[PDB]
Amino acid sequence: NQLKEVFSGIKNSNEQTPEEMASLIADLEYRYSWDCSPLSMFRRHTVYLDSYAVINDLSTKNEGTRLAIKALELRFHGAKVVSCLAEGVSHVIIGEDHSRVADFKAFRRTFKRKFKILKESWVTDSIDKCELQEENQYL
Amino acid sequence: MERKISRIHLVSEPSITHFLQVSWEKTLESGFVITLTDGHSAWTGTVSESEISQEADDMAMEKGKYVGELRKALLSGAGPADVYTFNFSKESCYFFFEKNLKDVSFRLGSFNLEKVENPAEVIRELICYCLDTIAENQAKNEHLQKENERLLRDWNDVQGRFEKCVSAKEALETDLYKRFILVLNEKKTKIRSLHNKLLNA
Amino acid sequence: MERKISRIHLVSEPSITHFLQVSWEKTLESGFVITLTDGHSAWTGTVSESEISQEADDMAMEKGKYVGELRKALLSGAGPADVYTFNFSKESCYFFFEKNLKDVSFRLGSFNLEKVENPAEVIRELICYCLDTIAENQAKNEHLQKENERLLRDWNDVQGRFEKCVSAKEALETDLYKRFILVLNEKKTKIRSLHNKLLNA
Repeated sequence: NQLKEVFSGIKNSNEQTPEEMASLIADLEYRYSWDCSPLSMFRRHTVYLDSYAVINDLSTKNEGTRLAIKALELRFHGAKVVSCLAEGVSHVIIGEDHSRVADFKAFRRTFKRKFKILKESWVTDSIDKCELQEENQYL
Repeated sequence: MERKISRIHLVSEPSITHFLQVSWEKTLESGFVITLTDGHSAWTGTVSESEISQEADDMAMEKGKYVGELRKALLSGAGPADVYTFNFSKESCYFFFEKNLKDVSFRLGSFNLEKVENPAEVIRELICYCLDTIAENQAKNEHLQKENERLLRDWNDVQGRFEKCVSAKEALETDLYKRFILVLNEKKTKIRSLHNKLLNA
Repeated sequence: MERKISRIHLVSEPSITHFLQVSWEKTLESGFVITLTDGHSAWTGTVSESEISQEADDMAMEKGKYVGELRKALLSGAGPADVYTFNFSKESCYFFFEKNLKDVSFRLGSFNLEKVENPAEVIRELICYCLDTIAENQAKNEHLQKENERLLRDWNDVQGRFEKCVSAKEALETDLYKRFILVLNEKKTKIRSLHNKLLNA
């Protein structure tokens, strides 16, 4: 009750940016080893989705499939969903369509940092366990 | 290119049904071709823009209203309360339809059809068209049912995930508050220890 | 009662196509009734359980395979690699069908049919059944389309609800964390000041 009353005292705080909030959250989790929580483990990992017919295009959305709901659930669980294929991406989810696996592999090879190829079933299995399942069986 | 097949009861022999097929390109206004059959012999005729326009002018009726009435009568567009009576004099090869209106009958259309020498060809063509359309309808129904089943499964999955998320929201909130109070109590202990050490010093 | 119509092109008359309707109550194992026509004449026959059993005994082959082959051929179930050839002789009133494979044809079955008194009734019932089935298919398609529209609306509503829920969760989490880190920063400033003033005393 005292904590709630104290929090009600503060009016608002919008002096920062989402990237700053993500960095601060990661810093606190690392400092206090709070990675055991039922959510927020995916915060440390950026997630990209193959929801575009043409990679790196914002005018060819494929909304209306399981991919959108999967991305929304990943964001809810704490995953940082990224709409741009930057070199900092660490996780990529590919649905039943494996036509562009070669393109993703080529991009991973070109980038200095390699992001493991993952499937949509991996997150579905992991959510029930609430833990980061090994990517070797879902590569 | 569209065509409609309808059933009719000729007043001359109101015991055996007949089938009339009317086909048009875009609308009945420009014209159409009609074919009457009974399973043994068939007759065919055509109506052009000039003929329909002349008939409408003789009727002193608006072209749109006449076209709508013709569509209702010929394309089996029966309304809530309206009866149309057709009859085809075979001897004179004259087929005409009227709008029976409770003891006052208003003749609607009339044409002269020519007895086609070959009825087998037209009957076979009608059967082929019927089979093609039924096959297309069956395929469309199957595809639509499959899509509906898939969408229902997806909706069920999404609803379950939404229930799980809303259930876990409160758990996340309470866990966050508990962790907050834990670390705050740790900081209170730290400040208390520092104050005690300063007092001792 | 289930009846199915199909088209067969006799080798004798490839140009002309014949329409055959097979009607069975529950299964073909108990026989059925087959009526063939070409638009100008018709023939009818029965393969009642006794006839099919006798034919199977004559061929000395498993009943299941025979019923499967009948389903493939008569009901237009022939696969892309499977070809069935039918031949009907009106003079002998016979009709025999076989399967052609590897350039050799193996006899599948043969029946005897009796010409009907008049084909007009057969054609009329065929057309009436086709029209009724077309109307039923149209109604089913309309109902399925309405249900699909309802499914789309429900899916859109659920997606909007999920988006709202995730947005609310993110907003609550970020606000709580911002407030908490502000409090932690203030407490850390206070403890730093306490430590700084501890040294002098």
